[PDB]
Amino acid sequence: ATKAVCVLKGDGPVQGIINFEQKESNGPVKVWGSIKGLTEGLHGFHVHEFGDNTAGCTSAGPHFNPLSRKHGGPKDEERHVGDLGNVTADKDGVADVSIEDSVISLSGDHCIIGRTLVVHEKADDLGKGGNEESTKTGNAGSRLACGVIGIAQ
Amino acid sequence: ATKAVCVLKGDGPVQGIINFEQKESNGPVKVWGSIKGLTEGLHGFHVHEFGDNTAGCTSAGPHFNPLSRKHGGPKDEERHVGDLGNVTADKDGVADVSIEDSVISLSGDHCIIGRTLVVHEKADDLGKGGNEESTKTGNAGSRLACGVIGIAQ
Ligand SMILES: [Cu+2]
Ligand SMILES: [Cu+2]
Ligand SMILES: [Zn+2]
Ligand SMILES: [Zn+2]
Repeated sequence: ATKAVCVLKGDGPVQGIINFEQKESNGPVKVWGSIKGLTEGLHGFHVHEFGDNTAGCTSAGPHFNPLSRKHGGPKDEERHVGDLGNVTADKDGVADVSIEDSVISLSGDHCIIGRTLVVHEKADDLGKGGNEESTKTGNAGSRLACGVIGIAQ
Repeated sequence: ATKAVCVLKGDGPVQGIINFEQKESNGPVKVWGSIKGLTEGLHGFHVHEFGDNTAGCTSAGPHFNPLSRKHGGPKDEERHVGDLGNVTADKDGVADVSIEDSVISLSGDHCIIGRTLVVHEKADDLGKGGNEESTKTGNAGSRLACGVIGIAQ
């Protein structure tokens, strides 16, 4: 148990304290929080498996996969158990996050604690992008800020 | 087949890498690292509970302590959970390290991923040096750098 945390940052001039609150056994991770500095538009907003912030945002791994799926948006069943959404930066990029996914957990299985959350640079192609580079990531270019999903209070 | 990593970043010159290997359900745990630019001879090497690092090292609270024991000795009977003691920063303060301790297991009940490991500024005195203080936090002084234990490579 309890309320995860994650504060994103990297060579990107962007950043963000992002929160995670999840009650009843398994089931709906409530994620809300904010992230500044960035360039308006959509941004991919994933989970990367390895919580190695070892050497940047390279180490995080590809998207969290338990039995290897291709990509998806949150709304599908074709999706990795790591890829949450796309997130919008409006002007002067307060990309105010709100989300309520049912796949990613906080205690058992789809264990994201000590995993990484990456907010990306290009706009998420969400599957629907008819190339293999989307099924791989969803085409969202850099890893601009990242951090380990640790444990707040 | 658990693994873990921790990039011990602080905002003094102090920049570290440190990991936890440990198997076969109740195989002890290991730490091997490279602590850096740390003041000679003896430093605090703890693991504080909430892997909240919002405000860097200080939101990580008390040592990982499920039990409500007093301060830990590297090996006391009555040791925090989170204090693993001291480390030796060979002259120029590189601290090549190694621990094998019973207590800092990461799976079947009691796992510490999603927590912080903070390396303390001064010479950590075991607690038993009776003072409800030295017993708080082993008379260690600042937290000069931290990192979150997550699943690694
Ligand atoms: Cu991604
Ligand atoms: Cu401490
Ligand atoms: Zn994906
Ligand atoms: Zn302690």
